[PDB]
Amino acid sequence: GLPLVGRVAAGEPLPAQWHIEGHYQVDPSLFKPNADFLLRVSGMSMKDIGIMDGDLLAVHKTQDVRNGQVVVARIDDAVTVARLKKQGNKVELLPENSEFKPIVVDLRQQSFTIEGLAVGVIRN
Amino acid sequence: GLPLVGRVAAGEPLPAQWHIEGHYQVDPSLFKPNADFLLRVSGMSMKDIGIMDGDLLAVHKTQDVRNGQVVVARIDDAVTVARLKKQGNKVELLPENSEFKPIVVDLRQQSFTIEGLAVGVIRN
Repeated sequence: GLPLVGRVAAGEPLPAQWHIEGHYQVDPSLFKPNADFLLRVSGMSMKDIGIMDGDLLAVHKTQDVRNGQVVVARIDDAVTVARLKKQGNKVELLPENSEFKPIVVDLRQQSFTIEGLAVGVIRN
Repeated sequence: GLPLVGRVAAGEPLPAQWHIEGHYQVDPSLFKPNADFLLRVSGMSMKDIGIMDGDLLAVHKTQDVRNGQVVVARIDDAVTVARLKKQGNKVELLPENSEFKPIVVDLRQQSFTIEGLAVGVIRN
């Protein structure tokens, strides 16, 4: 149905090499854009918009996203989910939780890859 | 497929004549116990546990749910979702948001229906 391929950090980016863990029979269409894969969230950085550690994050595999959206970003194979805010060569990955702080990423100091766009949560 | 039968208030119990509004292709087996139907959440009373306004709440239909669990209950024909705590003929419906107050129900005073157990969330 829809494949689970690993985790993503809702806090300090954790490293991870994704591979199919399981399959959830869920109409990928329920999400807009359609959901391509799932990631087990780990952390409470995004708890204010309802994303909880342990939740499955539905993601649409894309490479272009606009500010204010919420994406799954990888840095040195360390993945994290947060609200984007690119400006010049600097990229801010903002959280949804007061106890946490943003995470600036310099495009000319390190490699930055957008893994996808957050299009919905699943919690069972 | 999973049937959406209407709204549920994550706050003050709201009036709702449940009726099959749609079907979501989502294995009922993904939740434990199996989900029998969905509800549209309305309000922020259960925000502290990730249940946000607009969220689809999975529900297993049963009358017998125990203290501490999140239930879907009906009072004066209006439905709500909250944490359960029943002692004798006094039932408390607790929220998950400091901004809201708990609801008290005296079983000698009125009819009290437990629609089902909340067992999941889908956000799309």
